[PDB]
Amino acid sequence: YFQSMLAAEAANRDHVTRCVAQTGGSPDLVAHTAALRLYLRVPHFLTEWTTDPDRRAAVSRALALDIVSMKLLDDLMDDDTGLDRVELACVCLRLHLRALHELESLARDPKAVTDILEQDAVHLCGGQIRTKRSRATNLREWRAHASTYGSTFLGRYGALAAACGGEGQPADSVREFAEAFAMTITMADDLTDYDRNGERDGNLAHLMRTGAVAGQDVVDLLEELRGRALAAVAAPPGAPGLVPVVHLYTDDVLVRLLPRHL
Amino acid sequence: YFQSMLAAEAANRDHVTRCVAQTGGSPDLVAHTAALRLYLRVPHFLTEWTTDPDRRAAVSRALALDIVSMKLLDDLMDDDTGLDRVELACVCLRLHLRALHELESLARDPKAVTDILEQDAVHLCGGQIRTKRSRATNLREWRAHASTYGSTFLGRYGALAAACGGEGQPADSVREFAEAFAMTITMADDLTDYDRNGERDGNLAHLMRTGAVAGQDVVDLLEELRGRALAAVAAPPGAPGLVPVVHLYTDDVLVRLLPRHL
Repeated sequence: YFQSMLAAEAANRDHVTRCVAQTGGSPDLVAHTAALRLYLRVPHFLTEWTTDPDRRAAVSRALALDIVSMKLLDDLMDDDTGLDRVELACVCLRLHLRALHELESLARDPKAVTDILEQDAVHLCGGQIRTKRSRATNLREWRAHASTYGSTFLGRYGALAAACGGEGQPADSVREFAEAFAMTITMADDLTDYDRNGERDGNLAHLMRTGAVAGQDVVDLLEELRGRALAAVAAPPGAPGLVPVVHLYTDDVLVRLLPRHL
Repeated sequence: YFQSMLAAEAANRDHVTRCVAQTGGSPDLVAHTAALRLYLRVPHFLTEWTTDPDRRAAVSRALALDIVSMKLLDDLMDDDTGLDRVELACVCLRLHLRALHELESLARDPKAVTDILEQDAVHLCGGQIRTKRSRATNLREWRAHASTYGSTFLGRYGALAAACGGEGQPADSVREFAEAFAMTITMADDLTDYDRNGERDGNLAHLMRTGAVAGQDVVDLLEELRGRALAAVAAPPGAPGLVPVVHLYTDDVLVRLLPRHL
């Protein structure tokens, strides 16, 4: 297995850069995206409940298209990227439309896509604006912040995976998994991002340094998330394949990232 | 009539700012959007072939949502706006999703929306990237540039208006009208933009100043576009209401803008 997830990570990486390029992506931008490993890979975990190998691989790639799309729109707003402003926007919009197209023809009911995508957009976009306006000060906040720009974000994709992915999928469980996993990745981020490229206002690693957030509680949260996740992959039929993955990621924060800010 | 188009411009301005705000738009951003008059108004012209007053008003507002959406994504890339980076992106994405939702429930066949939206995206996004990479040098170019980032852009919306707008619409004519009108607005732009906020590389007003573009030809192009437009509103059944509008806009470039760079 810890292979096939690289196999997908690879296919999707192709399909995406294929697009990025044929729309006018420059060497730098195709490079940039080709290197967005986690993004390219997550669509795999979300489609895990899909039995047909082809549909599964079709949705998997379709979702990567949109996840990278959003990722570029993000670089457009942080603007640190140093990448070209124009390319970013156009390629972003291009990938997005293609994803919409693809996801929509994979889904049993075409309406479902825009439904899922709209049905809580207000929360995710607002959630994201607030997150950066009133930067958080203690784990109770940071958490509620990350539970929108992170959980609700990937959560939607999971919801999509279930609808496009083919009849007989435990809709809620996929979503639940997505949300837990998403937040675990979020924290994983902030801890890499405090060191790797000095960031600090409302950043979980700082709130730990500043003694505003309890090491024991970060760990508690982490594990509570591993709980939520593992639980969902367990709901019937279930995704036994994702169990190693859950532990893999969560374990990684504990083992390699948490030690630094403790 | 030259009333009702302000009546719509008004309704749409509401619906849009209503959204901008309830998603966390700041005073400045709601202000900014509230002021995007032409954008807010164009959806009116495109829905002119729709007979039912309510559907017409529903599609009209739905299209405004996405036109402003793209407009914000544009400010995000030029980044001159001086507006907040984050808000822009989130609000942008928010409006966009809402538009997708709305347009999709108005359309007879839900697939049609993403179809229209995808079916040539490659051309529009690439077209737009190129446009700014190899900035044009003579009317023959500027034109072909503006015929993507401008004509194909609004063209799609017109295509949408026809599909969402309700059975019995001259699909092609709406689109044709849109494209002509779009390019007439484009030139209208570049000429305002050379003076108003000193812009100059690949800008039609400059290519005129630099004697690289013939005054007589700009005028010829202009009028050829009024031709293409008027022709389309004339195809059966036809939009007699748009005839005054066509002339109004095109006339305006001749009368007030062209005199400066001649």
